[PDB]
Amino acid sequence: PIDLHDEEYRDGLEGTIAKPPGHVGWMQRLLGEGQVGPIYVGLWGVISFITFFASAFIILVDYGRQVGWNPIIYLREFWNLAVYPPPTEYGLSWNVPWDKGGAWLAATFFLHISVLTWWARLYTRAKATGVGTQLAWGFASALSLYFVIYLFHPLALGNWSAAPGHGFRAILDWTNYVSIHWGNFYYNPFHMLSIFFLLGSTLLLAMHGATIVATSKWKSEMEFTEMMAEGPGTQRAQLFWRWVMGWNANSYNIHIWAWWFAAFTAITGAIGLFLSGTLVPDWYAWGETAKIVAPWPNPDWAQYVF
Amino acid sequence: RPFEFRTSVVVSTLLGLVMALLIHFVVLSSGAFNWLRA
Amino acid sequence: RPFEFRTSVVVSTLLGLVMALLIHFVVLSSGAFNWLRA
Amino acid sequence: RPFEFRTSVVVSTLLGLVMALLIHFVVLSSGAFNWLRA
Amino acid sequence: RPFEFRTSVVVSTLLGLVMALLIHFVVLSSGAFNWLRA
Amino acid sequence: RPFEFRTSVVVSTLLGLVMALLIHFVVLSSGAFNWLRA
Amino acid sequence: RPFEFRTSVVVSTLLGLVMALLIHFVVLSSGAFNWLRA
Amino acid sequence: RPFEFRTSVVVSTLLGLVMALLIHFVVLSSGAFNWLRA
Amino acid sequence: RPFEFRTSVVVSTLLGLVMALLIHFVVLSSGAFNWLRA
Amino acid sequence: RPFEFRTSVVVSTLLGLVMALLIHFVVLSSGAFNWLRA
Amino acid sequence: MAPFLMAFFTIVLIVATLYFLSMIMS
Amino acid sequence: NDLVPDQWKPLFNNAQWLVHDIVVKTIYGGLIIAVIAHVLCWAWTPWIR
Amino acid sequence: NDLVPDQWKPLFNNAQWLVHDIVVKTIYGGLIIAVIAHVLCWAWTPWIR
Amino acid sequence: NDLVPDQWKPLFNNAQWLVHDIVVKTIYGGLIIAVIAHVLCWAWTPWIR
Amino acid sequence: NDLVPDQWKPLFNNAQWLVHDIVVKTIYGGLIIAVIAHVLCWAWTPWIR
Amino acid sequence: NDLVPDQWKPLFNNAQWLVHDIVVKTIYGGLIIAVIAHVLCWAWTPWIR
Amino acid sequence: NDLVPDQWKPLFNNAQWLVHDIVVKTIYGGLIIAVIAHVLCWAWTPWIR
Amino acid sequence: PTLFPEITNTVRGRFYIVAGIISVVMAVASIAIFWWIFYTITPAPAPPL
Amino acid sequence: RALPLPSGETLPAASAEVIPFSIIEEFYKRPGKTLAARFFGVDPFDFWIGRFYVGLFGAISIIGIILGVAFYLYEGVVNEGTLNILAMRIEPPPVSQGLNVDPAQPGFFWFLTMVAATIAFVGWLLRQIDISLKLDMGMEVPIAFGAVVSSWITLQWLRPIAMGAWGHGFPLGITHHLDWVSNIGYQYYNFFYNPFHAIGITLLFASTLFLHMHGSAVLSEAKRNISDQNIHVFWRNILGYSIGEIGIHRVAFWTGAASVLFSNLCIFLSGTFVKDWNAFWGFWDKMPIWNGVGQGALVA
Amino acid sequence: MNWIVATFMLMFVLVAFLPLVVSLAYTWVTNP
Amino acid sequence: SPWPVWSGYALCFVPLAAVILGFIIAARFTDKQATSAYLRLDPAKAN
Ligand code: BCL
Ligand code: BCL
Ligand code: BCL
Ligand code: BCL
Ligand code: BCL
Ligand code: BCL
Ligand code: BCL
Ligand code: BCL
Ligand code: BCL
Ligand SMILES: CC(C)=CCC/C(C)=C/C=C/C(C)=C/C=C/C(C)=C/C=C/C=C(C)/C=C/C=C(C)/C=C/C1=C(C)C(=O)CCC1(C)C
Ligand SMILES: [Fe+3]
Repeated sequence: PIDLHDEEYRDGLEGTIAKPPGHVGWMQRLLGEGQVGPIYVGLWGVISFITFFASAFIILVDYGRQVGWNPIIYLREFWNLAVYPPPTEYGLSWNVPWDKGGAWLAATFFLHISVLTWWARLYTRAKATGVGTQLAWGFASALSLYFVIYLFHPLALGNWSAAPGHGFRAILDWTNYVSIHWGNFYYNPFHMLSIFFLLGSTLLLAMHGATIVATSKWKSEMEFTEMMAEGPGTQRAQLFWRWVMGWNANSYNIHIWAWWFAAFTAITGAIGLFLSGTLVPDWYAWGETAKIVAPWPNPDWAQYVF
Repeated sequence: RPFEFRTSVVVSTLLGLVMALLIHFVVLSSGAFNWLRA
Repeated sequence: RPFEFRTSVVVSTLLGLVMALLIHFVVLSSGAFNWLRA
Repeated sequence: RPFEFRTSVVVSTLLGLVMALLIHFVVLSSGAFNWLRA
Repeated sequence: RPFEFRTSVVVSTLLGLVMALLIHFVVLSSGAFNWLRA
Repeated sequence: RPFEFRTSVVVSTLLGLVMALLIHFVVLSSGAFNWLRA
Repeated sequence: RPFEFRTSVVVSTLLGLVMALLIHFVVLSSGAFNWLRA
Repeated sequence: RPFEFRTSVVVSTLLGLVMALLIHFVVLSSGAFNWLRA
Repeated sequence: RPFEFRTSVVVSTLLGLVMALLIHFVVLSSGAFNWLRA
Repeated sequence: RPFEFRTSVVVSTLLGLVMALLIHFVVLSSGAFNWLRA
Repeated sequence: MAPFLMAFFTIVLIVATLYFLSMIMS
Repeated sequence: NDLVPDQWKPLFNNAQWLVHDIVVKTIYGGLIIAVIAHVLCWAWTPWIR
Repeated sequence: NDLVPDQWKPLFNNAQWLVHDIVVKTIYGGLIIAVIAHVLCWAWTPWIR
Repeated sequence: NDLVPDQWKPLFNNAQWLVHDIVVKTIYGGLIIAVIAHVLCWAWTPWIR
Repeated sequence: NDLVPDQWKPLFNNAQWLVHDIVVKTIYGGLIIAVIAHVLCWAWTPWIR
Repeated sequence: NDLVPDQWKPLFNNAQWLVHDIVVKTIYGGLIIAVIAHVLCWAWTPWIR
Repeated sequence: NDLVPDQWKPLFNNAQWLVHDIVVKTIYGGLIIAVIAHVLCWAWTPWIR
Repeated sequence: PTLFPEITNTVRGRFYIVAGIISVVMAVASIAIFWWIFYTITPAPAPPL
Repeated sequence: RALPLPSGETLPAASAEVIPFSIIEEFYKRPGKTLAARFFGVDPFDFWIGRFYVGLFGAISIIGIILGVAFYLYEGVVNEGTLNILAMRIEPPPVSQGLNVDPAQPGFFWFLTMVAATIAFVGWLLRQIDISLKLDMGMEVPIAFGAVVSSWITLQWLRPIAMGAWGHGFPLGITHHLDWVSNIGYQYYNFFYNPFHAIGITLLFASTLFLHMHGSAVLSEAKRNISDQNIHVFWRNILGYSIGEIGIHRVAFWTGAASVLFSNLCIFLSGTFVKDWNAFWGFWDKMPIWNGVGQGALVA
Repeated sequence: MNWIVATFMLMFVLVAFLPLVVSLAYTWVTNP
Repeated sequence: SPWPVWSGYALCFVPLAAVILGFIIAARFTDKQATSAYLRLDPAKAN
């Protein structure tokens, strides 16, 4: 009841554009596929595109205003310009001048709308083809972390100044300032949990890629066919991981592991960041009372001085 | 039927347990009752 | 049958053990009873 | 049969060993008995 | 048979060796016996 | 037969060598015998 | 025959070379013989 | 015959080369000869 | 043929352009010729 | 196709170019020849 | 005697490598 | 499942009835012990005040 | 499973009954020793006070 | 498994009985040595006090 | 396996008995050497005090 | 394997006996040299004191 | 393999005997050169003292 | 008299050894010459007042 | 008849023999193709202990693990009296000591623990190479593990020797190597501004995103009637490009290696050549394209 | 010396980079 | 005095033990499923 040909070559809204596919050439030789193909545009993806364009236009024009409209200073200082949120005075209020955080709020709102509509587009397109909707829920977890960073942490703290500043250099500064302002961010347990899950995700990705490429002579990369009858490549991979560490998985469970590692990373990061400001004002001072900080009576300080 | 009995039972029990923990924690952290050393 | 017997036993036993350990530790760290050197 | 005998044996043995180690460590670290140099 | 003999022997020997090492280290680090330069 | 002769020999030799090395290093670093410059 | 002659020769030679190296480095790093500039 | 002549020759040559390089590096790094600018 | 003509042409042209730009910039930044306002 | 002639031309040319550039930069930054404004 | 010993060792190395290379490639 | 009473035949197997019985007795004993312990703890040091 | 009693036949094999019996005796001995140790420790130094 | 007694036939093989006997003797000797060592250590320096 | 005694035939091959004998003699020699070394070390410097 | 003794026939081939003899002689020579070197080192500087 | 002596016939082929002779001669020459080098090095700067 | 006829008799294999020797020599010479030039033309340390 | 599929599903009603796992293991288990079998002519340990393969590099690795664990627990229980793993403090020797070690002085057991850990890691890598050779596979897993092992080697061997004090090594303590990381990151202020650290962070984030997307893609087509082209049509409607079955695994492998490689390069460069990453970017505003184009607070 | 050893460690650090370039080259070349 | 506060107990150790036990259970169940018998291509003739 689902035709794959009409899903790729319809016209107009609820259809595709760039319909005659292009070929890149070098991507075929290195990755195995080089067709760019048509792209879907119907309903969802129009609202998101328009809103993201509006937000980017606002940010770029406010960048232009900060240098006197000089295009050479623009190129010189493009990587360190930023539109900052309103200062700590009357922080949550929207009655701020356009150059003191007025341009930040509108761009943030449009970005919010863009990301929500993109999630909707993902959900509908996943449903329209017959595949499952796992990607939508993964993006939901990522959006949970994003919305904790941009909406729910500033609120419940009382000021918009707790959010990042819309710039290439302004996010690193935000991370450093947030780490400094709440004691020591290393001693936040949910930060440790998120680091655990992130490193596990990278390790699992590397292992899975290496294994599937090593056993690629017997066509182990066709995961959909391996989930019905297991050929020699999957058996060799299973035996390899059985003889090395004493236990192994199959061609189905490892993807569950990867999915849940990523989801746990996002969720624990969001929870830790939310608790950082509202419940525990000082993470080092809490770790000293929780007996997780090691005593350091007489440090050898000649290592840290030039 | 719109909803299975098992799903309703699971959702209700999880919501109840989460709420019980949340209100005990919130009542404890307020320090307005003098329970467990004030 | 909405729920297996085994799953009920497992969930209940795990919840009880965790709650017992948590309550014992929370009472011990309060210093409100004079148990184990005050 | 809801549960294997071996599963029950393994779970009970591991829980008992862990609890014994934990209780010995907690009693030692409290400094309330004068055991192993006070 | 619920438990093979080999696993029983292996687990018992490993636990015994681990406990012996841990007990010797804990007693040596207590400094309550005057052993190996007090 | 539960255990091969070769496995027993290998495990015993490895354990003995590890214990000998550990004991020599621990006695050397304690500074309680005056051996190899005190 | 439980063990090949080649395996025994290889294991013995490797162990001997490794231990001779270890003893030489440990004696050199102890600084108790006045060898190679004290 | 237990050992091929080729294997013995290759192993002995590689061991000799590695040992010569290691001995040269260790004698240089000791700073006790005043060779190659002290 | 060990090397294509196209590769030789591309490599030579790229190296020449890069070297010309580098030499002009190094001579300009040295301040030794009084060119473009000293 | 044989790789020895080709892999050699590329490596030799790259080494020569890199060493020449590095050596001119080292001599220029030393300031011991009075070249390009002292 | 730093230069003299280096010269002696280098000469020994060169003569030995010449001898062995002549033995192999003949 | 001939040992299971008439009411609980659709839910219980013959072997699970005995394990359920053991669990019920264990829970009742634990409840009695907990009540006694709570009474002694309150008599020793009230926690509400 | 002929050595298993009539009641516990649906749950126990013939080789698991002996292991269960061994475990039961071990647990009973451990409980006796633990009671003795607790009484000795209390007589030495009360921990509640 | 003809050397195994009638009671433990469903649990033990014939070649495992000897290893079990050796393990039992080793455990008993280790317990005796440990008891002697503990008595000597107590006679040297009591650890409870 | 005609050299293995009657008791240990189900456990030992004929070629492993000799290696086992060699290991046993080596262990006993090592034990006597260890006893002598410990006696000499104690006579030099007691470690318990 | 006719040159191997009667006792060690099941363990040794005819070509490994000679290599074993060579290894034994090398080990004995190394032991003698090690004893001489240890005596000289002790005469130079005692390491126990 | 008729050039090989009677004693070492089971171990050596005809073509490996010559290479073994070459290796032995090279080892002896290397030993002589190493001895002279060590003597000269000690004559320059003693490393024991 | 060789054990590597495929490396010591073939023209292609015979050029492996010489190529490797020349490559190692040239690498060592390059490193030595560059660092000698750097350490010979570099200025003296900037002293204090 | 019901055939249990590998995914765990059972379907009513090809070489689909429902066979146990023992036969697969017995067919592929053959001896004599490891690395040491080529060098010495025989692998001294060519047997299986349970499920694990014990080669010539398994014994060295196990010795290293045992010695490392013993030396770690000795320093932290003894010589520190902590008795808890979260507050012990296993430090190297002081910077004043130099590159030489001394059993009498403190910091000796840190040296032994580090050496044993290095030996164990190298043995693990070689044993993986052996097992990969026994199965007629590629060498990609050893490449990735070698990348991470080189990351380990850079921090504890190369950097301390380049600096020349041997006290430039992070302590082996839980919640205390974080202390070393925090103090090193702030000594060379704005470790964010290190160009190679940013590349490592970018590749880490890309690795997590790629892994989660691949998991979602595979799990979404698990147990449905699909023509094997539905996932490509989904990935072409969204994002306007599909990479293929073999392309994704290569990307994952390459990115996972590259992130750690760039991170090790950044840490080494921060150690020796640069002292302040803020002064590194002082050349940007001075290139001869923007020098005289501004006025007031806007000129640099 | 101060600089020679540092350059040698830099060489060692880049030798780590090399193996993955080898895999990239193999993947590029072996396709045709 | 020597005891950690209740926050230190729960927020730090409940998640820790949960992670360890969940990992050890997930590994057991995944190994069980991977070692179970199901449709495989015959290794004697497939390769
Ligand atoms: C946790 C939720 C539980 C659940 C808990 C209950 C409870 C509890 C009851 C029922 C009852 C019913 N449930 Mg049920 N039930 C669940 C799952 C299900 C499912 C399913 C999963 O498919 C179904 C089909 C049903 C169906 C039904 C009906 C058969 C039955 C009568 C409903 C009725 O007439 O409501 C029509 C009536 C109403 C909607 C009344 C609403 C009143 C509102 C909420 C105002 C209340 C005021 C308050 C009491 C006053 C407060 C004073 C304070 C002091 C301030 N339940 C889940 C598992 N169900 C009832 C029953 O059996 O009664 C005999 C009943 O009491
Ligand atoms: C702040 C002042 C008071 C206080 C004020 C109150 C008040 C007021 C109330 C409580 C309530 C309760 N408090 Mg309180 N509380 C205090 C101190 C304590 C202390 C303590 C350590 O001192 C403890 C242990 C408790 C504990 C309790 C519970 C007995 C009870 C909440 C139960 C619950 O979780 O419901 C939520 C639980 C669930 C939703 C599920 C529970 C488990 C179920 C029954 C098991 C089913 C198992 C089966 C297998 C599941 C099948 C489905 C599965 C999905 C497979 N309180 C102090 C002294 N407390 C409440 C109460 O009385 O409730 C009756 C209440 O209203
Ligand atoms: C603090 C004041 C006292 C003190 C007070 C007490 C009190 C009070 C008690 C103890 C108890 C014990 N103490 Mg204490 N104890 C003190 C100091 C010590 C010191 C020491 C170094 O100073 C030591 C070593 C011990 C040692 C011990 C044990 C003998 C015993 C706990 C056993 C156990 O682990 O049970 C837990 C172990 C298990 C559940 C499993 C054990 C292993 C099984 C038997 C092995 C089977 C192997 C087979 C292969 C398994 C099959 C299944 C497998 C999964 C395959 N005590 C001080 C002096 N001690 C307890 C006791 O007497 O127990 C009887 C007790 O109640
Ligand atoms: C100096 C006094 C020190 C001390 C220093 C040491 C040192 C140092 C060592 C021991 C070792 C041991 N110590 Mg002590 N020990 C002390 C106090 C004690 C106390 C005590 C309660 O006071 C006890 C119970 C022990 C008990 C023990 C044993 C566990 C062990 C010796 C017996 C053994 O296993 O022999 C069985 C041993 C063997 C059978 C080995 C046989 C080896 C054969 C002879 C070959 C040797 C190698 C050979 C020369 C190599 C070259 C030839 C080629 C192989 C061909 N020690 C004090 C604190 N102890 C030794 C040990 O073995 O630890 C594992 C050891 O290394
Ligand atoms: C980027 C460089 C260009 C290129 C640039 C040139 C130039 C320029 C010349 C040639 C010439 C030749 N090139 Mg062409 N050539 C290219 C690519 C190729 C390719 C190919 C890709 O397949 C091939 C096969 C060739 C092959 C050839 C020959 C057909 C021809 C004569 C060579 C000869 O006899 O040299 C033998 C002679 C030499 C090698 C001379 C070496 C001289 C050395 C370097 C000393 C120079 C002294 C210096 C000038 C003195 C300076 C005084 C100052 C005051 C200090 N070229 C590349 C792409 N080629 C020559 C030609 O056709 O002449 C009619 C010629 O002039
Ligand atoms: C002013 C004195 C300065 C100095 C300033 C410069 C500058 C500035 C440059 C050089 C360049 C060079 N210098 Mg000088 N140089 C100095 C001292 C030296 C010394 C010395 C030991 O003293 C040496 C050995 C050199 C040597 C060299 C050569 C490497 C090179 C010139 C030859 C060449 O390759 O031509 C081969 C070059 C060509 C064949 C180029 C041909 C280009 C054609 C004509 C097209 C040009 C572009 C075209 C106009 C674009 C528009 C049209 C469209 C194409 C349609 N210089 C001093 C310090 N030198 C030049 C160079 O080429 O660097 C890479 C350069 O740019
Ligand atoms: C100023 C005095 C300085 C010094 C400064 C330099 C500088 C500067 C350089 C050298 C270089 C070298 N030095 Mg010097 N050098 C010094 C002292 C020494 C001493 C010593 C013991 O005193 C020694 C042994 C050396 C040895 C060496 C050699 C390794 C090398 C030159 C030979 C060579 O390889 O030519 C082989 C070289 C070639 C075959 C190149 C041929 C190139 C052809 C002709 C093309 C050139 C480019 C061309 C013009 C481009 C334009 C045209 C297009 C191609 C079409 N130097 C002192 C300290 N030395 C030079 C070198 O080659 O570095 C790599 C170099 O650049
Ligand atoms: C690395 C070790 C070498 C090796 C080295 C030796 C050496 C060395 C000897 C033998 C000897 C024997 N070896 Mg062999 N042998 C090896 C491999 C093998 C293999 C095999 C791999 O299959 C086999 C089957 C054998 C078998 C045998 C027998 C044929 C033979 C006599 C054993 C005996 O009676 O012991 C029974 C005797 C004992 C167990 C003696 C135990 C002594 C204990 C350890 C005490 C020693 C104290 C010490 C000497 C003095 C201390 C003095 C200090 C100054 C304080 N070897 C490996 C490759 N073998 C012996 C032989 O041929 O003699 C003629 C012999 O001397
Ligand atoms: C300087 C005084 C130092 C000291 C420094 C050293 C050093 C340094 C070493 C030893 C070694 C050993 N020490 Mg000591 N040792 C000291 C005190 C002791 C004490 C003690 C309680 O006081 C004891 C028990 C020991 C015991 C031992 C033995 C384990 C061993 C020597 C015997 C052996 O097995 O030879 C068996 C060895 C052989 C049979 C080797 C035979 C080698 C043949 C001859 C070939 C050699 C290489 C050859 C020249 C290469 C070139 C030619 C080509 C092959 C063709 N030492 C003091 C503290 N000792 C040595 C050893 O071998 O350790 C493993 C060693 O390297
Ligand atoms: C300030 C704070 C912290 C406030 C917190 C407020 C809250 C929310 C409190 C929450 C309280 C709760 C939720 C308590 C939970 C109590 C429970 C669930 C106990 C379970 C007992 C389970 C029991 C007894 C199970 C026993 C199992 C048994 C006997 C097993 C039996 C057996 C089985 C089943 C077998 O096959 C074979 C083995 C065997 C025969 C022994
Ligand atoms: Fe996959």
